[PDB]
Amino acid sequence: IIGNVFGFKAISALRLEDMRIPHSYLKTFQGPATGIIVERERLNKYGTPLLGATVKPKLGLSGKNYGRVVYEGLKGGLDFLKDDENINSQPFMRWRERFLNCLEGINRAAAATGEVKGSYLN
Amino acid sequence: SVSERTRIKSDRYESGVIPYAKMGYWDAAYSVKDTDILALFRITPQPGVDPVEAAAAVAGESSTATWTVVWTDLLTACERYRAKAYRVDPVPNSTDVYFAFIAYECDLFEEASLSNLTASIIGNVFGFKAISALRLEDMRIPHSYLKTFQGPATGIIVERERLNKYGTPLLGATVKPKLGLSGKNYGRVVYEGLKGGLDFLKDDENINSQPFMRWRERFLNCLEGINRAAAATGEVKGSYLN
Amino acid sequence: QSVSERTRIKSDRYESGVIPYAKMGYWDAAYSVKDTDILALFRITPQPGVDPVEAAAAVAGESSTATWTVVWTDLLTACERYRAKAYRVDPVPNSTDVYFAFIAYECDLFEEASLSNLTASIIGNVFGFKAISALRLEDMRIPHSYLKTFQGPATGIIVERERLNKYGTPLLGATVKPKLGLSGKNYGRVVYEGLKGGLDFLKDDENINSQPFMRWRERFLNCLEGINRAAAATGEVKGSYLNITAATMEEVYKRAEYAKAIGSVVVMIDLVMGYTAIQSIAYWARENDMLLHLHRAGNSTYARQKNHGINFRVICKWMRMSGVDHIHAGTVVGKLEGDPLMIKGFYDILRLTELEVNLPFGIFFEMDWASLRRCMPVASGGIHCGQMHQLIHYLGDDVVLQFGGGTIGHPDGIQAGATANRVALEAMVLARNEGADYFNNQVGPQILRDAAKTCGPLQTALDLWKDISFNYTSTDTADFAE
Amino acid sequence: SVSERTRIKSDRYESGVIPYAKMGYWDAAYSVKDTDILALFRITPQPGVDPVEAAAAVAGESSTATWTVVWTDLLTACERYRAKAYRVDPVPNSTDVYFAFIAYECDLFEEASLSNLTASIIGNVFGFKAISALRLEDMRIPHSYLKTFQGPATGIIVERERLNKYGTPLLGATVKPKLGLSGKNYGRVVYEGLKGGLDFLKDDENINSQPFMRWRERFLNCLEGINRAAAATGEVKGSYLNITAATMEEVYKRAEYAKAIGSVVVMIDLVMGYTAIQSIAYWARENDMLLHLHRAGNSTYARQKNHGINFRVICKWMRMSGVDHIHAGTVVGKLEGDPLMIKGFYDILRLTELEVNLPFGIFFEMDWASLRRCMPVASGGIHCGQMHQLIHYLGDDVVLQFGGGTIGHPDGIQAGATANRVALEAMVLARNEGADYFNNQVGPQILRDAAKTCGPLQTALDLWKDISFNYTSTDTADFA
Amino acid sequence: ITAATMEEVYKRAEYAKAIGSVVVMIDLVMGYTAIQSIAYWARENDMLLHLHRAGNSTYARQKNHGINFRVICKWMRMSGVDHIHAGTVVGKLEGDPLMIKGFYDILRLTELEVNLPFGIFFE
Amino acid sequence: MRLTQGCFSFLPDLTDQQIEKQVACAMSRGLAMNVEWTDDPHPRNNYWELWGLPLFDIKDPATVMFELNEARKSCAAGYIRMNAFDASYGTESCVMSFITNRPANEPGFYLDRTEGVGRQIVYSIKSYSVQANPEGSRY
Ligand SMILES: O=C(O)[C@@](O)(COP(=O)(O)O)[C@H](O)[C@H](O)COP(=O)(O)O
Ligand SMILES: O=C(O)[C@@](O)(COP(=O)(O)O)[C@H](O)[C@H](O)COP(=O)(O)O
Ligand SMILES: [Mg+2]
Ligand SMILES: [Mg+2]
Ligand SMILES: [Mg+2]
Ligand SMILES: [Mg+2]
Repeated sequence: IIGNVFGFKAISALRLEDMRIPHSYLKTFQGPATGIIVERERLNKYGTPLLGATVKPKLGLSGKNYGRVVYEGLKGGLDFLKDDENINSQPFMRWRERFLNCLEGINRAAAATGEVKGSYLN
Repeated sequence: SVSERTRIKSDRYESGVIPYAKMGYWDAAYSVKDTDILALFRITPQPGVDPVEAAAAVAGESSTATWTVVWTDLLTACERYRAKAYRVDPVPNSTDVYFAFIAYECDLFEEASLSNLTASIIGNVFGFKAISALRLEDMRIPHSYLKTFQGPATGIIVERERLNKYGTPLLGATVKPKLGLSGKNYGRVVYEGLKGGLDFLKDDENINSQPFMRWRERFLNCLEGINRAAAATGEVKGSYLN
Repeated sequence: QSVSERTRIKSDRYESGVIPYAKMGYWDAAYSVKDTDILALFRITPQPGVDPVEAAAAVAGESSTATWTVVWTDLLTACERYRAKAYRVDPVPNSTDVYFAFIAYECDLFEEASLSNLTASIIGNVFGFKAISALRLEDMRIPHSYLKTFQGPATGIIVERERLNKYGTPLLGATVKPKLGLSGKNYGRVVYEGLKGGLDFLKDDENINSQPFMRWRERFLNCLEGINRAAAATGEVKGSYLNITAATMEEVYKRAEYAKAIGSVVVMIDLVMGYTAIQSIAYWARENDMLLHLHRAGNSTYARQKNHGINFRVICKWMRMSGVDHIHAGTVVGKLEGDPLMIKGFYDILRLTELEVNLPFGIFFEMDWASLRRCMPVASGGIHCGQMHQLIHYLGDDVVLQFGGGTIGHPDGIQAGATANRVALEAMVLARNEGADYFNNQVGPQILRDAAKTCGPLQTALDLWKDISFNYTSTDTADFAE
Repeated sequence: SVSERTRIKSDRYESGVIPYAKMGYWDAAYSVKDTDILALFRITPQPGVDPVEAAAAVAGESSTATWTVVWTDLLTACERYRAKAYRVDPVPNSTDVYFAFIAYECDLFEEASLSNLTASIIGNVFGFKAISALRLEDMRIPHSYLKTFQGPATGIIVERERLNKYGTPLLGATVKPKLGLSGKNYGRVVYEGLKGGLDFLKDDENINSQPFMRWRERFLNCLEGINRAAAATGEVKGSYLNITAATMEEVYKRAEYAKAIGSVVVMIDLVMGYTAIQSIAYWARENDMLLHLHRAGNSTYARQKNHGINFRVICKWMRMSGVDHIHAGTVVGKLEGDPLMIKGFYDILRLTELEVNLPFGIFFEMDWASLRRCMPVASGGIHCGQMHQLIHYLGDDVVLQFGGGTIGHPDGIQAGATANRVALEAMVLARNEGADYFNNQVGPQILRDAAKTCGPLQTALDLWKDISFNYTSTDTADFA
Repeated sequence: ITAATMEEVYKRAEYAKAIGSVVVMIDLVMGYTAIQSIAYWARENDMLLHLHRAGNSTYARQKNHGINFRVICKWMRMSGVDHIHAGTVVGKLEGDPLMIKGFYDILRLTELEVNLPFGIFFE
Repeated sequence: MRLTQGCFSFLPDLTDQQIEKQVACAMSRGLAMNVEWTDDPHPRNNYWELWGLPLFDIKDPATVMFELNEARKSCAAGYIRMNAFDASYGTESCVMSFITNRPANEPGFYLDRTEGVGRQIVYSIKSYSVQANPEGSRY
């Protein structure tokens, strides 16, 4: 559908606006691993939007300070925090350091609130 | 209260919104380092937006900034990690379009990871409201970052040595029609084309595995066609198996 | 006549035969060093009658692309690019016919992330060349681009202190003694007592691996009981360097995985295991959340003498590149060799983010560390708590001070030995931070005596070892003053 | 207090510092056991240090002692585990250097582990302040400890049976230039050298995998060159594929690749270190592969008489670990090699047992416990005009390697290989006929005679006949 | 953990380790190769290894022919079992006290001296 | 027992004069001070509670001592520690942390032992104060 036609000389511009994926093709795909309904059941949260926050600054924090931000944000009331999209594994913070410290912050905030808590580990 | 007493009161880190060009992401005097990643963007600011502020916004939101000041910057070597827009020129023969040069510290990027490089450089800035259009035109990837990557598995030189072909361009052809052929007929086209002189044929980009032809059928029949053409010519032959 | 005769190469450079290395392209006084070049500084003692420039060009040639006679196959390569260039030869100060030779190597000569390949070229054969009576590798400039292919320390000083929750003073350790003979049960007892008494770590001796008197799993399990007992008794993170040194990589991995499976914070390896096993386990340590302590067993066979071998500051660079978290680096005042200018240079190489030329300390090259993590130096061997003012002065904050005999040899027991060492350390850091001129013999010892007035274990240790010193002439010494 | 009441008050175990020679590490009457590990150290004490105390310090700090008394000794069979310095002799023609013999109990050492043996014997004592220079000169590894080690994966005898080559030295050559060649051109040089007569070629020690040539390209192209030369000559041929790499995982990958494509041989560099070397020596036996050891970096500690490790000890450790070849010197080439020391190394690698032979540096009688024989390799700056010297000094079971001496031939690589092989075979034929070939009147004439019917050899002799490397040796004997 | 095949023996050994047993036992009828395999396993898996000497008396009973059990003691201590049945003197199974005392010395001592009444023929 | 986290816990409890000298040393190096509180003494309790924000822009050691003494007035019985943070490239971490306040009686910990595979023990360090009472009423 998008392979080559967008570079065709005879067309100066081309945009794919919508698609009808038929029922028979859709059934071959999994769809969402969990989905909205099971997600809310796993979190035991129903009735309001969910709440989150990206840790800032985008880059530069250590794993230990990452877990601190996650702990503070969850304890203060957020359902989730998250790694920034460009936080993967870097000289200032390798990823296992972030993951273990965030799990301490998550479980601390869960024990401090009685809620399921999490953070999107990138 | 203690939180009121310990509020940050400096111009740069008191809470609130300030322009990206005043947050450290604009430096006309910045001295580019040989280890920096450099990016050239074609920026079309929204009407009324300052072109330098637009450039600093791209630099900030592709490195360490967000839309309001955060004290957690102070837990990091924050000046090292901020990207710097360092040159904004008008595009020739254009109204209100600019070339913006931005330098990124080497340590921002995971070694050998294209996903991480792009997560920063193209991740969010193309959706920024204050910019009506944005194009990444070029990048200077420094020698030190390049050495973390493999580069081509084979490369031009070793490829020609594996094929024993030197002195002319190589020759190929995509099998047609794009879709619908059986594996047996795919091998026939490949046999005919290679025997007739082509170095390669190839699967079309949308030929993967489908009701009209499952992929193992295509692969085995093409290997018969390839080896037949090689024995008929005395050449190395192949076909790009998708 | 024949085609071979007609096609013989006839040029000055590539006609068959022997010509000097300095005429083969390996000497260039005008060479402009590239920021991607690997640079090496050799101390060269030519044989009598060997020209110093020819000796330097011979080292450059035989560590890059040359052999002893001209070969036409050079012409199948971009040969000028791959030749190393000796580009500077200086006389060594106050010496007869010894020279410092600077040699530049193209980045592309070296396999990425491979210490074995780097050392195959730099030290592989040139130390055995007849024409040079002595050769020592003194320093190297590893460029930023090559450093980025290496991991650097699995953990590093910063994350190490965060894992231990310990900031403000040097870390404290002790080798279990006797070196050999103890059972796994009794090993665990010593570890328990030393940690409970105040030490952050103990460690297996370098030659404690697995032996008839104690097989390694018995040691590992008993030490984990001692470690967790001491942690519950103190409220601190505790550990002991479990030695995973073994004959084969398979056995090393078995011992490392076992240490991980039982929850050890740290393992140790010996340098005699060699560079390929060391790099393997450094990657493993990062992947498995394990601190990696390097004992430098065997280093002094090539690092002791000024005229020949490899200066330890180069080992420091190679091991920080390979990615160990600790390395033993000297005490100045203990039982093993350590001129303080040399030692201070080693510690800077292990700990700083960048190096400036500092000739008295043996730093011959400016060098950026490319944000590879910092490696923790370990000061060990014949030191005691009466020397604490000297240790803090020479070695600084980020170091492990290890007291083996200095803990276990305490007359009132192992807990008392550990407590003496920790009180001495904390009292000295406290007084340093208050502004004391603590390195002065009229001040430092008094700080310790003041703390001993309310710490019996420290008083006893000071009484016992007060007059112990190891004042001997150094072999590995500086060539420049300040 | 109970701590004060239970302080130890004996002479030996009261807290404090006493000399090592009073701690049990000196016994001039010690009766050496046939299971003991023995070490001979050349010790240069600091001024004012007693020579016996220095030897006791080495024995103590390489076995069980530290610098102050520890009561925990009493939790062990402490007298059994202490090493004993038992003999200290002045070094001939020296007033302040000593030979010190030290005995170590068998039980101190992990079975089959070179890392553990070296952790004790060389671990710390070379940095001891009280000794200004220290050199490990020889060791007596007892029969019982040797049997825990594999010894050479293949060994000299099975190697010749795999190659079907008996009666002369084997022949080899390092590809040159050291660095820069492509995989395709590497295979060309290997093909030409093997076709012209060499048994082997080899990767240079620093040829691993690099931008100018990645290792799989080299391996596949060399196997085409090898099999081409084998089919052109009717001989088994090979080339030492260098599997040296950064990690054990990558080393194994390169080793498995060489096996998968049918190489007879791989090579490793000593800089990889003892644990990787032992791992790959076991692998080589399990995978029917000849294992060549290049001794990269050896001379950083093996060059100087006053300090380090004599290479003859490395020979013992590497034959124990189980490499099939090791570089061991030429005498007459470009690298250091006093003839008495070299002949000593070669005996250590090749004989079934050793007798004391002080002029050759053999200080201990030692049985090799039927560990297989390790093939010495003579390489570096040698040329076929030296063949009579090489045969005389180095004997029959050796690989003579001519890198520059092959590839530097003006008429091409094949001609260079042919010159070396004709020189070798002509010299051995004449030796077996009874010629006094080492004599300068005889050896060089044997070569000139063969060259009258071998153009390549004549050309090689014309080019290199006068090349020599004559310099004062650093690693020299103490006994005449 | 005695079983028909080595695969089944290892399955039972691994199960015993997985549930925290301090000890497993094996029968001598499993034979020398299985015994050596499980002796290495026991060291590697922190398990005490008890050897029952089933079948031993088929060749160890009579003075004129077979293998004296004292030789079995040496071979099994070499192989590496932690326990071996070695007799009682006063129980229901054969055991002359001089022979039994010899077996116990072979299993337990660091060295042996010639002691002919105990059946110890070799130092 | 005495909790010996912190870098000066083998010395007597520091006086305010001693604490101020350590603060002055850190601030003369350009470090940022902060104060934190907990009543969970577990060695793996990484995140003690923040007393406000770190004092990044403060220059007077007396101002740090003021906040320390406000923390002492307001916090429940438990532990207070003083930290110095170095944001410099190559560190970006705490470089000094010591206890300024500790409970009059700390019962400490016991070692909980679970039977693992083989001879392995699965260990858990348990705090007497924490298992008995919720945060804010443990001491
Ligand atoms: O075996 C030894 O002697 C030690 O355990 C010290 O014991 P003590 O603490 O009882 O002296 C260390 O391995 C050496 O310090 C290593 O030297 P370096 O650190 O110079 O490599
Ligand atoms: O790189 C070298 O110089 C060689 O390839 C020799 O080349 P040529 O044959 O061209 O001299 C060998 O590695 C050295 O002989 C090693 O020395 P040793 O055998 O003493 O370890
Ligand atoms: Mg984001
Ligand atoms: Mg197509
Ligand atoms: Mg030690
Ligand atoms: Mg070589």
